[PDB]
Amino acid sequence: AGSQKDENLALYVENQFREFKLSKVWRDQHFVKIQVKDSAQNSVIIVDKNGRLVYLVENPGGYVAYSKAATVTGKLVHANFGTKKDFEDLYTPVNGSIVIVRAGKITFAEKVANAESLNAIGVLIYMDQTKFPIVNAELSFFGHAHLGTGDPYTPGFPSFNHTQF
Amino acid sequence: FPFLAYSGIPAVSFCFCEDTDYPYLGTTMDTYKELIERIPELNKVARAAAEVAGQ
Amino acid sequence: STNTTDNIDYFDISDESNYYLISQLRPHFSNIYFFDEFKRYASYHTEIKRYEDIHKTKVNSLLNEASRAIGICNRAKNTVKGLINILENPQKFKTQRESYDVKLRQYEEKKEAFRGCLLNKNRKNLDQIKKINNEIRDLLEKLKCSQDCQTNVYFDMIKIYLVDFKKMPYENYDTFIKQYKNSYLSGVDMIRKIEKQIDNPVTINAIKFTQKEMGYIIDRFEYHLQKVKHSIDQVTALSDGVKPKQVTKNRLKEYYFNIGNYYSIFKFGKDSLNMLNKALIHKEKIVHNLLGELFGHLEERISKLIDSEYFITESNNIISQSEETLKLAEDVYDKNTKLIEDLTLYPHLEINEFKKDYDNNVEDLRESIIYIQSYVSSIKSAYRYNVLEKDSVESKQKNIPANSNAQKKVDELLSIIDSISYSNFSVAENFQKMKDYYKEIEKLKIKILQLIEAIKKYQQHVEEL
Ligand SMILES: *[C@@H]1O[C@H](CO)[C@@H](O[C@@H]2O[C@H](CO)[C@@H](O)[C@H](O)[C@H]2NC(C)=O)[C@H](O)[C@H]1NC(C)=O
Ligand SMILES: *[C@@H]1O[C@H](CO)[C@@H](O)[C@H](O)[C@H]1NC(C)=O
Ligand SMILES: [Ca+2]
Repeated sequence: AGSQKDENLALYVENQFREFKLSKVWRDQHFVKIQVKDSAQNSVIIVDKNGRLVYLVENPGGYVAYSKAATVTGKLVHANFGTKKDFEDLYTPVNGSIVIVRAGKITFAEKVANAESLNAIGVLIYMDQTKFPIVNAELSFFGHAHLGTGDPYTPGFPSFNHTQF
Repeated sequence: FPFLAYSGIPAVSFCFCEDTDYPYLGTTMDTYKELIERIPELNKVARAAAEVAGQ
Repeated sequence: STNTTDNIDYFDISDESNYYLISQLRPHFSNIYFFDEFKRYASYHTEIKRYEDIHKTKVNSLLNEASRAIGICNRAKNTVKGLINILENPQKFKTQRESYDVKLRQYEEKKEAFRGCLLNKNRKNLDQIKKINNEIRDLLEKLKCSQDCQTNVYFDMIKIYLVDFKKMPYENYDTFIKQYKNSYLSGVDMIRKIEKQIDNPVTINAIKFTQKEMGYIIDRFEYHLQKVKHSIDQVTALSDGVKPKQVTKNRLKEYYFNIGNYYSIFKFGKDSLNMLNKALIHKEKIVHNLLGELFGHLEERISKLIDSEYFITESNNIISQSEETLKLAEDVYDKNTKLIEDLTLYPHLEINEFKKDYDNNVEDLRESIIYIQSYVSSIKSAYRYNVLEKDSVESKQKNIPANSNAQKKVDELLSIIDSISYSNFSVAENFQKMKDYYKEIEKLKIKILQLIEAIKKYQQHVEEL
């Protein structure tokens, strides 16, 4: 959104609605706040207890919208999908520990919402093969993490240029 | 969802969906090549979905 | 092989009021067929005898004078002939010095100069057709029957005229033009995609021009076929039918004049549909024999896109270098793997700050080597997930119709180029991963040598103690 190719496609569609002889064709633009990748990489990287030798797993090509700019260490604990039923079915205590979940059956934002209510620090989301059968194991993806909808930095009122933000 | 729940407009959505959900849907491999590999007859199905929205 | 067009005469022009259409087939108007229908109407009334004397002089003047006037506009047809033939081929434009955008403007000026010739030499004859039509009205005034007029000739002329309707084929023209127009819009959509990859400017201008003329002939085909189907629909719509035993004289004149004009539309339609049918099939075969010069200039573009756009020659070098780095590190531990066993047996009875350095560095060395082997496995896994993609495009380029007739094979080749275009992001990010893991193999490559230096310092200090 907001890229140049979006605006070229919008000029193409807005040309088509003129060429098909619609009764009236109109455009409506407004300014929003999204989140995009930084020029520095974000990584997930195994730390030994010694603090001496440091091993890395991936520089993920895909990112999550509306996350926080941070960096943390700690224990990792598997959770099924991040249902609230899952977190209350677990044996290991959740708090103070990064979690991993599998994508599917719930929006990303409710996974992060439940893992935030149980006081965890980190969330890593992946795709297993059983729910998602594919061949290419080195593949990345995308999701918004905002619970609720709309541009979050203007809730309730619209994001035009009359609000002065 | 914001038409139904926030505004109060009756909203409707539909899909011809296989039992397991579509694998590469928010993905860098979502493209027309692998799409026509999954669905071998895309023209007829798109004809059906446009027919339903026409009704 | 045929690279030229012999018959050009599909050009036509209509009046400013759009009332009359001129054609380059004889009898060059629709109204002569109406007049030949009005002979067969005048044979059934004994009142109108003078039509057979007047209309011979009138329509003989019209046919001789009309064919004369086209004989005046022959000379511009010869120049537009040479201009189509020179502008259309690559060899004739190759022997012609002027540029293509230069010569196409000459094509426009000679084109509407030609159609301007034809209309400007029939301007008088349209007024002539008005005058003869007024004479048909005047002779139809002379009918004796004032108020109760049959309507016995009319219902039968719909029958004999309906036999002339059942003679003509209609279905083949409709199915033909729908299939053909589908192939046309597929072709025009195809050239826009094909003119971005391939170098040559000449053949691509030939194909763009021939698709322009092809579009004109498709338009005239739709027009004349539309008037034929509307004429048949109105006449058979009158064959339900309303059945008066008697009508007014001017009502009867409105009837015979009415469906007589429908005979003029139909009989004027059949030969025009024949000529345009020949035109679309011929121009179609010209376009196919133009794409036959293009596919060989496209195949090398596929065989140039594969090897450079799947990043294979660079990635194989990365895996080769990291492999040689692993053999270097395991070579050094192959060198001193006994020397660790010399430097474990001594110190365990003394001032042990020194094991805190030693088993530190030994665990660092072991876990570093295992880290490098896991790195090599990750990079080769990425490589397999790239070469699977390249192999799949090779399997799509191997299987082709042979047995591909016509232009479908060039659409297969363009679909393979799109099949290399739809898969760029996966290979890009995958190759970026290969770069990352190689960088960190460099970092462990310097770290392992610092470790071996620390092991040597351990050895000489154990020798000191
Ligand atoms: C609407 O608001 C936007 C957001 O500030 C304005 O766009 C910016 O204008 C400033 C100064 O003209 C420049 O930094 C850029 O042109 C815009 N910034 C970005 C990040 O896009 C815009 O000018 C406002 N519209 C009006 C009419 O004032
Ligand atoms: C929260 O996490 C810490 C981790 O050190 C743990 O010791 C503690 O018991 C947890 N809180 C509760 C209430 O269990
Ligand atoms: Ca808002």
